[PDB]
Amino acid sequence: GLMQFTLPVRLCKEIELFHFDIGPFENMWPGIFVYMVHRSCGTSCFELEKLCRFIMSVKKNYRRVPYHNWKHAVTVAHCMYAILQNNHTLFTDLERKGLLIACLCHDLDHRGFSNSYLQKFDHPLAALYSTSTMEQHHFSQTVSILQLEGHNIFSTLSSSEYEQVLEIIRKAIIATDLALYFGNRKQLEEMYQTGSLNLNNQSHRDRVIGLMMTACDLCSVTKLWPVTKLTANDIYAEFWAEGDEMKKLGIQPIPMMDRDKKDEVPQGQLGFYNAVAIPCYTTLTQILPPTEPLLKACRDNLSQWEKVIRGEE
Ligand SMILES: CN(c1ncnc2nc[nH]c12)C1CCCCC1
Ligand SMILES: [Mg+2]
Ligand SMILES: [Zn+2]
Repeated sequence: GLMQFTLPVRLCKEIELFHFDIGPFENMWPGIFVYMVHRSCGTSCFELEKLCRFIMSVKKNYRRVPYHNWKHAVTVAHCMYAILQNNHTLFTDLERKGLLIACLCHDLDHRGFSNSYLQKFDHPLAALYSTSTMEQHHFSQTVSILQLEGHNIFSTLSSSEYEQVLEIIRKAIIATDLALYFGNRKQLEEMYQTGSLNLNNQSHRDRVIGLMMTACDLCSVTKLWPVTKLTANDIYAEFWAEGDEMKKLGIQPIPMMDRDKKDEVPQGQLGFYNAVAIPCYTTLTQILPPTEPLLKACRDNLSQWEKVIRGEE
């Protein structure tokens, strides 16, 4: 266990920052992830033979879609790494273990379509799981990979720590269903502003971890403007594929997903930043002050989208 992963100096420095981009080199992404586990968790949390075999099975089971791909998986895992590192003492050894794996696995086997398109398509997954359809599939896919011979990275945990970490991971993945974020955030907003929020309460921890999951999942909006903007093309590339699929079922898609209505994109971003992103990072900063840089960067990118509408860029 005397094998440490190191990064080049620039990555070594920039990886601690929230707005870090993992770069266009796929073959460095697993090392970035292992680097993060070792510093976040310990050089001993996992067996390196098992972890690497787990990481490469997870990579295999992400598809080649414009946005919900292996790059998303590692980007979301880096955001959770930054949160965990700026909030060292607030999380148990197990939560740090669990949440980084949850992040990496949270969009396993994503096809690039919303839960809504599965229902209207009448996809078998919609019949098997009536809500959080893809999120229940992602968790299912994670358990399958953990059960491959040589892949159980949790082996050294007790029976009880094992059940705890799969429960931390299952709640974590379900919480990336953005339909559940609105209620979750409203409740956290309420508990913080009445003073009832209590991190020794497991149901309160669960909601907080869920908000973090949303924050990590939406973290494309917290990067420097050029990363945010170019990630938005990949997001809209999936949205327009889905819109096209909606029209093939004989359903006019909402305008955000209609590729005839690209002109409305900057205004669509305003709504999303105001309705989703800003609220998410406001509440997360109120509960975990050291995550303020996510709010700051999200507000900057809001300002960047406003400048696009005014026609300045
Ligand atoms: C990432 N989410 C976004 N939706 C719309 N505009 C965005 N700009 C950055 N992120 C955006 C969605 C991604 C797919 C699941 C639903 C959330
Ligand atoms: Mg997802
Ligand atoms: Zn995701």
